[PDB]
Parts: sequence; C-alpha cells; structure tokens
Amino acid sequence: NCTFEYVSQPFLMDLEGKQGNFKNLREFVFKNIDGYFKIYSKHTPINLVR
Amino acid sequence: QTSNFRVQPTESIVRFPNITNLCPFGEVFNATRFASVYAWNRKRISNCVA
Repeated sequence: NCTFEYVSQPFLMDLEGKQGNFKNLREFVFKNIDGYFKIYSKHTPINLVR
Repeated sequence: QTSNFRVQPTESIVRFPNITNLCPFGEVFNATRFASVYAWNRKRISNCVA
C-alpha cells in the first residue's frame, strides 16, 4: 500500500573541502501541519568541533 | 467635498502556473491491451493535473 511518491534534485551532498573536523553544517526543520509536511533546509560553511 | 472618484477597472485577468504536470490518462485510454472484466485492472492517479 503506497499513497504517495515524489522525487527531485538531490540536496544533502554539497560538501566543501576535503578534511578538517566537519566541513558544511546541514540544517533542517520538519513540521507537520494541516496534513502538509513542511521541510526547510540550509547549508553553511563551518570550521569547529561541537 | 461632494463625492468621490474611482477609476473603475477596465477588465479582469487571471494567471495560474504553467500547467504541466498532466495526469497519465494516455496509459489508461491508449494502453495496448486491457484487462479482463472479471479481473479488471486498477491504476491509482494522484499528485497530477487531470
């Protein structure tokens, strides 16, 4: 039983550089309101642990 | 000050998006072979413009 399906251009993989702690912060927000499922995103450079 | 003056609208326009995600009715009205009435075929249509 499957009541939906969807596809689009990928978003997760936009890594910068090669080494050093972690390269790019991925930020997502998921919210389920009035049936709709809303997904917001952003990607940002960063050089830091924790 | 006796009255008010308003430039009434000449006409009315509407603009919705490019109307592209057409439903696949061709796969149901232009299929090479149909199913038997005792075993009718069923296709689910969703998330498309019919």
